[PDB]
Amino acid sequence: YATVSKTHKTVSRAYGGSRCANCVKERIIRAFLIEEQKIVKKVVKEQTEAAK
Amino acid sequence: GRVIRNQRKGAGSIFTSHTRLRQGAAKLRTLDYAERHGYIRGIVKQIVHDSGRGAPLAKVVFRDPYKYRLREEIFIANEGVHTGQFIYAGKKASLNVGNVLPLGSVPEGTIVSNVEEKPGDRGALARASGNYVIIIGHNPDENKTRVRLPSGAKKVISSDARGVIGVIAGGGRVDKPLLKAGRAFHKYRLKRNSWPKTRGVAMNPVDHPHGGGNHQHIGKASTISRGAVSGQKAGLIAARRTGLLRGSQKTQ
Amino acid sequence: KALKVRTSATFRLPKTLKLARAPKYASKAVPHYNRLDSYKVIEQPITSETAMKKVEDGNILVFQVSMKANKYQIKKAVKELYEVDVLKVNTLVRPNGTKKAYVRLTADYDALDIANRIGYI
Amino acid sequence: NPLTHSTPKNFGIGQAVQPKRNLSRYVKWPEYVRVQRQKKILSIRLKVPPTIAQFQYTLDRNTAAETFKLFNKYRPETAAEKKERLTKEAAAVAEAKSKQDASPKPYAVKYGLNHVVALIENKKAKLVLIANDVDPIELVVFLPALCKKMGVPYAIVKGKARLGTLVNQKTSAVAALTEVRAEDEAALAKLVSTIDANFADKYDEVKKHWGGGILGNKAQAKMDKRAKNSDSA
RNA sequence: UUGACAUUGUGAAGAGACAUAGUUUCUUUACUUAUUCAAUGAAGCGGAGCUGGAAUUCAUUUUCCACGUUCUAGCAUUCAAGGUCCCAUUCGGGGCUGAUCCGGGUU
RNA sequence: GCUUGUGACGGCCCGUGAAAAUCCACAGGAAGGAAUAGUUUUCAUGCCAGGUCGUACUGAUAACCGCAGCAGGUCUCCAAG
RNA sequence: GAUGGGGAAGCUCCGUUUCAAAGGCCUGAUUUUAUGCAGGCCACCAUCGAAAGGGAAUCCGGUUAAGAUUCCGGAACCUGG
Ligand SMILES: [Mg+2]
Ligand SMILES: [Mg+2]
Ligand SMILES: [Mg+2]
Ligand SMILES: [Mg+2]
Ligand SMILES: [Mg+2]
Ligand SMILES: [Mg+2]
Ligand SMILES: [Mg+2]
Ligand SMILES: [Mg+2]
Ligand SMILES: [Mg+2]
Ligand SMILES: [Mg+2]
Ligand SMILES: [Mg+2]
Ligand SMILES: [Mg+2]
Ligand SMILES: [Mg+2]
Ligand SMILES: [Mg+2]
Ligand SMILES: [Mg+2]
Ligand SMILES: [Mg+2]
Ligand SMILES: [Mg+2]
Ligand SMILES: [Mg+2]
Ligand SMILES: [Mg+2]
Ligand SMILES: [Mg+2]
Ligand SMILES: [Mg+2]
Ligand SMILES: [Mg+2]
Ligand SMILES: [Mg+2]
Ligand SMILES: [Mg+2]
Repeated sequence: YATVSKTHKTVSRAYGGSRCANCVKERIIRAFLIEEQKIVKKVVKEQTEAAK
Repeated sequence: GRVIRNQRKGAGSIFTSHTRLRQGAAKLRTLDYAERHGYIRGIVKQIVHDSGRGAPLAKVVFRDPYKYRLREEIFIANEGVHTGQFIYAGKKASLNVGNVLPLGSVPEGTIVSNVEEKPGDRGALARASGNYVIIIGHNPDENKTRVRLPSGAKKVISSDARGVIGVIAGGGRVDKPLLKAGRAFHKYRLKRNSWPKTRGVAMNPVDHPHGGGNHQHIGKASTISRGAVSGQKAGLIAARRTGLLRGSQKTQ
Repeated sequence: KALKVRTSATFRLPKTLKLARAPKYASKAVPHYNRLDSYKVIEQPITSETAMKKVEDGNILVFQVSMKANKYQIKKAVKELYEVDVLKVNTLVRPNGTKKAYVRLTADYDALDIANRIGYI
Repeated sequence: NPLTHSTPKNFGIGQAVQPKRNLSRYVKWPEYVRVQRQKKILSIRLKVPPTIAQFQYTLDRNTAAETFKLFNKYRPETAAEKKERLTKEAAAVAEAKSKQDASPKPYAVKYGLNHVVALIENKKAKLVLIANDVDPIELVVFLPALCKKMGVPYAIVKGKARLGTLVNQKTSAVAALTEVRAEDEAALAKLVSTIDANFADKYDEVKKHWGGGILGNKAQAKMDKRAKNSDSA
């Protein structure tokens, strides 16, 4: 693997020669939704901490 | 006289533990700021077979409090914990099959496994497949907690001492007959050099106390006193009774 | 005044001043003269009826070389002692504690000449 | 404000790697450190006797400074001065012919343990200074006791090396005096007076009190908030 | 194995004699500094304060609690972005703050 | 078809059947780089260099061990009709 | 199986990260000069131990009385610079 050219060890997408695409699919969606739901839980307990 | 088999297991030359394949030492997380003030999360990334242990282990990976990295733990998987699951460890942590909690922190009657004797000793009691300790109630001031170890004994230990919710997996393994010599053979092949065993009374006086005589018999009480000397303690050591257990045992 | 601040739990060795060595008598008065000069490197020419068959039909010199010497030392001293140039060197140890050498000369030179220049045949 | 943002950091368990702090209190010191530290500790925990612990009662910066002042006016000869005395008395006295006394009488601080102690015994010392360091403490502990019995004023100064400098050594343990040029003779008694205040007179009263017995703060604080609750309901 | 003596110190309740003053001796139970057991690339201990808040106020607090993370098999590092102050305005770079004080007993 | 190699699978276990060097990628974005001229030596092509020791042959009804040119013993690969 | 240690009258025994202040790289700092301090990493704690385990890279033809994946011819490949 050190006697061969860089594009024998990657596919062009992020996390190339590391994870299996369908696996990258997941960490995208999970990341977004969570960082989104991490925000849904901002207001909700901003509201409990100002109206209980 | 020779030196009897059960003396030679001491300098353990062929008598040690067959240790090559074992996944590592099963131990609780070291007890730090997280667990003793709050809680912390890990993911069980794998539960796997240990060679020479009846119960599955669970590999449970965490973050590091004080450096950017990961830290990886070997737990004994309490029955039900699963890959991907989240695991919590600490004082203010929850009551679910798999988290680790100070003994004070669980309502009396809970069920915990791999539980410390002294806090922070990182695991100690109820670790075999199927075993657990039940809690029978706490002592508010001087923070103790009385429990019932699998042997039925009732020991009192710290409430800061940690346990983990549930019974241990792989239970009931021993309800199944080993059936032939071979399965026994392999069983102990991965454990240590104890099998097979040769009835003392099959050998010669050199070899044993039970050894010798024109008939295969023991010749004297096979109940040997506590304060016996190495070379003597063979047979039923220090027994306070003997004979077929009639009636209901069970702890009181 | 006030104290120090250690950001690390660990206490390492005070990386202090390691000083030079400056004598007062000499190591050894008079140093040793070069132990393996060219003349001690290659010792004798090997003159088998099959050693010449190498020189004749192969452009290959043969030498009994001092065991204490490698290829780098043979090639340089074959060069220096015979004013020639070497293609490659093969060495073996003979079953009597002597180190043979199958020296080979570049496409230019002719061993045979170079052989009975030094005077053997 | 411009293209810049503010998004602090949640250092609160289970998130965000802890920032580097001053772990100064939690460092695994070298064993040689532990030893000198815990020896200090060990020394304070016990109930140290009155023939010792009657040390720990040093002088004070004020009264001491005045004694370091007055005693510097009586340093011993340096190498220079003595060799200089030599030739100013070599050719001088060996030719000019004096009774070896074309040379002045010197007025200087006496020192060196065995020196000072013969002095106290001959009632000739007039003010003795005692170190508070001396790790072989048995070398000097009998000096306060002695001075009192020989009716001689004394005081335990802070520093064994500080005494040293005013005598041209590294360390001197004890300095003392028998001579004093009459220019100073008066300021001396104004020193000896305050000296006899904090030491020579307090000595008998001092011999009754056992030092130490002090708790570590984690302990004192524990007990301070327990002998507080069992009494005030 | 079981006793005594040494290692062996410091408190209090109760007893033991000169025969109902405390120098001394033990039954019970406290102290940490000797000794012993454990843990960790000695990481957050102990004391005080902020904040809230359960608390009921018997002049104001007479107190006890807490005092950043829980639908998801993601991400979490460059003394940190922010704020603010300096170096004589370079690119670079330093304090303080962000991260409450006090004691240096790692727990 | 024989031998061997390899695959996708299936049975088996209170047995679930090594470790280390080493090599690759990845996340990360400290940095460093363009218009009159930079960036590239994981693309191609070109240059020098690779030391030391073993290397014969026997491996057995005679090259090993059995007092020996001993009907004994002594790990293994290839294997036609 | 050395080391810091701890045992042992002692030959030695114990322990291998263990009650130890254990150690070294990427480069910046020189433009008195060769290598100190400046950063920041790393706390990795010896070493020996497989010619059947792990493992960078070679092939065909020709040649000797006896060597050859080793020489010769020809065609490759790996590592370091
Ligand atoms: Mg590709
Ligand atoms: Mg073992
Ligand atoms: Mg056996
Ligand atoms: Mg049997
Ligand atoms: Mg028999
Ligand atoms: Mg017998
Ligand atoms: Mg018997
Ligand atoms: Mg018998
Ligand atoms: Mg029988
Ligand atoms: Mg060779
Ligand atoms: Mg076959
Ligand atoms: Mg499998
Ligand atoms: Mg290239
Ligand atoms: Mg080299
Ligand atoms: Mg051969
Ligand atoms: Mg033969
Ligand atoms: Mg034979
Ligand atoms: Mg050894
Ligand atoms: Mg090796
Ligand atoms: Mg191999
Ligand atoms: Mg051939
Ligand atoms: Mg030949
Ligand atoms: Mg052959
Ligand atoms: Mg190259």
